[PDB]
Amino acid sequence: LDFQHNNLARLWNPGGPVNFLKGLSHLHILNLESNGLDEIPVGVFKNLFELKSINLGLNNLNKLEPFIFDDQTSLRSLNLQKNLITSVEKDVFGPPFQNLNSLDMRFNPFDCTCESISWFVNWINQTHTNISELSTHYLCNTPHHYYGFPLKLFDTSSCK
RNA sequence: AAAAAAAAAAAAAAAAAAAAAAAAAAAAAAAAAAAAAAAAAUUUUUUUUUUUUUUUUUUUUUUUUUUUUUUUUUUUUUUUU
Repeated sequence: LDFQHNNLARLWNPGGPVNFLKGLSHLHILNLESNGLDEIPVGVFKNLFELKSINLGLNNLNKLEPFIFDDQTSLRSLNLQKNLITSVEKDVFGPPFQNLNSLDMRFNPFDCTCESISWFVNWINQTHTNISELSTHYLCNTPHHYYGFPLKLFDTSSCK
């Protein structure tokens, strides 16, 4: 399934959210790149056990609802590049990161803070997932002290 | 039955000024590409024309030695016409 350039922004709170992807057991790869998505409603990735790849790049996603990815235990490649993601919380990207093979969320305004990327930095340091251009296109945007700094070059020993 | 003033809801149509977006086209600025082309700085091949060194074949010329003939001017001596 591909939904590139289809402006699904407003389709996902007024008038009742659309419960798309209902019972798509055999769905392999879902692609909603550059659809202007702004907010992900809860309970939309359920029952997608056999899903393999997710591509949600070229969008504006900052509100990462907890437990959005629960049945995505078979995810092989997560694409979130060129988005507005600020924090990477464990409860959102946990199950998809259990057996992920490749990851791509470059060109994002990352927040180099203990509340945002500590879990992400620890996972990156403790995984073998293929992340292209990890040291180049993963610079943080805030605060000023950590602005323009590599994501991997962040010490999490002072926050736990 | 009908017409009107203040107070309250409003549904539809015709227009507009804004905000959040999204495809499409057209402009530029950077990373690459495939090429038909262009030089320049390092190797060397083939061919033509010519220089120098060296080894030898043919022809010609000079000199020295040896030798065979056509001519010889001499004959010391020998028998004589």
